[PDB]
Amino acid sequence: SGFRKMAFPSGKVEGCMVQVTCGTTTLNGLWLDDVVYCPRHVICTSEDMLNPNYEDLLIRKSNHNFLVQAGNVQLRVIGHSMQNCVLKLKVDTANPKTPKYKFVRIQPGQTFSVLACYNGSPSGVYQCAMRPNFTIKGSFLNGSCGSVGFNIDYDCVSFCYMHHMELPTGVHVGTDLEGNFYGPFVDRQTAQAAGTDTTITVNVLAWLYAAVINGDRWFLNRFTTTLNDFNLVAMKYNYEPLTQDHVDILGPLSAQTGIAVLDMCASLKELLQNGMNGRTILGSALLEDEFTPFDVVRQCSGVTF
Amino acid sequence: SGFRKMAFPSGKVEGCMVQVTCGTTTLNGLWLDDVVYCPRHVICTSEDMLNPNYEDLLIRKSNHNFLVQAGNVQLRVIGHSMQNCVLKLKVDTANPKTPKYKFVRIQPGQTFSVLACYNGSPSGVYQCAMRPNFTIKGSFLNGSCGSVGFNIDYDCVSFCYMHHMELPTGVHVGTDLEGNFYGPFVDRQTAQAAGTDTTITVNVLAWLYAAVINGDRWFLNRFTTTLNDFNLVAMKYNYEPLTQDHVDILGPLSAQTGIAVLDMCASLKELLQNGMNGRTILGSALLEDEFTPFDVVRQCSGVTF
Ligand SMILES: Cn1cc(-c2cc(-c3cc(Cl)c(F)c(OCc4ccccc4Cl)c3)c(=O)n(-c3cccnc3)c2)c(=O)[nH]c1=O
Ligand SMILES: Cn1cc(-c2cc(-c3cc(Cl)c(F)c(OCc4ccccc4Cl)c3)c(=O)n(-c3cccnc3)c2)c(=O)[nH]c1=O
Ligand SMILES: [Cl-]
Ligand SMILES: [Cl-]
Repeated sequence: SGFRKMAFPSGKVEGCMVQVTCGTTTLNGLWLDDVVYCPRHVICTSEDMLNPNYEDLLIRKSNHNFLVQAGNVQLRVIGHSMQNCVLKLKVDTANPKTPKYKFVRIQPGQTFSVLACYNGSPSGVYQCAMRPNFTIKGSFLNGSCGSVGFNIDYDCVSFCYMHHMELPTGVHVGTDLEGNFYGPFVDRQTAQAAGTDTTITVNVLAWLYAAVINGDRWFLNRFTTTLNDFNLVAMKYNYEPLTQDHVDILGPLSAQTGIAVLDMCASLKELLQNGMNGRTILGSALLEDEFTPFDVVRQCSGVTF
Repeated sequence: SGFRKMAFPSGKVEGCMVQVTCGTTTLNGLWLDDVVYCPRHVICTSEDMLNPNYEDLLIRKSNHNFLVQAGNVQLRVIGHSMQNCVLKLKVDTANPKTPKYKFVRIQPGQTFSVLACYNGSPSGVYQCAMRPNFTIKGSFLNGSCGSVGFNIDYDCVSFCYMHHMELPTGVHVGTDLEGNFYGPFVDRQTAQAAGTDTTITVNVLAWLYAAVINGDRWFLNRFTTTLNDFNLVAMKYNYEPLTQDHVDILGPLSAQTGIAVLDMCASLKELLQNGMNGRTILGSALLEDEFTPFDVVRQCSGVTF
């Protein structure tokens, strides 16, 4: 028992982290096979970041201007190209520590682990979620650019996130590993505000099922509801609408606990309407939405990697 | 910016995890140099666990009764001994993946990362704290025994915890790597209740400093207090007493924010006396006590390993 915000074991990603230096800039890269991936703004000076023309800036860079260090091992760069907002540096050595891997673009609401790094060196690991406004609420300081987010399934690392910028509000934005930003953000120091940060309803429901499995039952009431009625309430409290697809993804948790999904929605509706009256659920005084249904089953069943 | 419950990168410990099997039992072991460490209750049957005499049970076990598997690599056990509540299996091969390491016994209030494992395979990593009653609030299922807790300083792993049992209340108890239980617990299936779970005051103060550094300032008031007066309030709310030593450990956070420690105590006193009025601090609706002063500085400064 117990329920914790749990990250995947990070070792398979630690072995891929390198330092990339261009001119005066140093940030993190991801070394997989014979390619190193990093944010393309590694080629910018402070003044370039205000209105960079990346193709023009790249004209003035050659393979030997990119320095890649892994430990003290210095890697030899034999080619470079820009793919959307990431740079791909071809090196002459395949990373011997490369895990089975793939690149995936995740949907809002999905969670992943972040390995925060500085100077190619891992600092810590934590869990977060793609917010509905395509930001993440991470923990990142200067020098953290190029840190990656990932999921692990058995022995396969699914890289889904590369860190690029912190917005003036303190939330974090980045790309998939094909270099396409999540959401409407662009890698320029220019005004960019995030949209509404709504709550991920299916994840809250999954966490309420985790609570029940763990013995926190006080919020279970004896009401039910309908999808349309619940969604009227979701809208009022800036919750994402619940769909039939979401109901189906919660099926396994419903089967394990015997609590119909719409019954749990009725309990959530009462919690939204009356608050928690100084009580707690799984040690939290608010409703948590960064556990997916799959997170809850994995943690509550013991799945390993 | 941002502030997250952050675990150390786990890779250095992943490379040490093995499966230990005795008879019908299988749990996790820690392979460092040519020794494997695991809970001594690996030799018990279900009936033995009610009142085991471990020395007597060990009389009937030989090296070849202990099976140690690392991947599919089967290790050859060339000796065994019991040290307090752990078994030490001497194997004929040094772990090539052994990190720099040491064994430490931590004090209540200190935090560490847990690598939860099942069948010698890592499942996830999360942060927790030695509670004042010498329990931890982990996330552990059957098969998790022998999972370890640790801190990492530069390149040195400091192992502080080995998981042994879940109490009927659902909290978790274990040993240091010398096999001595934290707190009064014993490895027998017999009535054992934990003491009061008080709140770690110095850690709450550290987290309030983290909040200030991150821009959550609403709880700062214009009062101060004294150590003795604050502690009167700490006692009423089942907080641990604050000492001068604690005040000194918070000095660096005080220096960075300009907020005298006793001023922050005054803000905490008002929070304890009036609650948070539906507000949040660093995304939490309660006061968090599983960040140490050192956790806050490391996370807010970018220290790597
Ligand atoms: C040279 N250099 C630079 C960085 C680096 C760059 C950035 C960064 C990069 C680009 Cl292209 C930007 F358009 C940018 O505008 C952010 C912004 C957007 C909209 C309105 C205002 C603003 Cl200000 C920021 C960054 O946000 N961070 C960072 C800091 C704190 C936490 N997370 C990320 C770090 C680095 O890590 N290493 C290194 O060597
Ligand atoms: C054969 N076997 C056994 C275990 C295993 C053993 C235990 C376990 C071991 C011993 Cl010596 C106990 F005295 C014990 O009494 C707990 C208790 C104390 C006081 C009052 C009532 C009770 Cl019930 C429990 C366990 O607590 N857990 C566990 C389960 C869930 C979460 N965390 C830990 C697991 C294992 O992991 N693998 C494996 O093969
Ligand atoms: Cl947690
Ligand atoms: Cl967190």
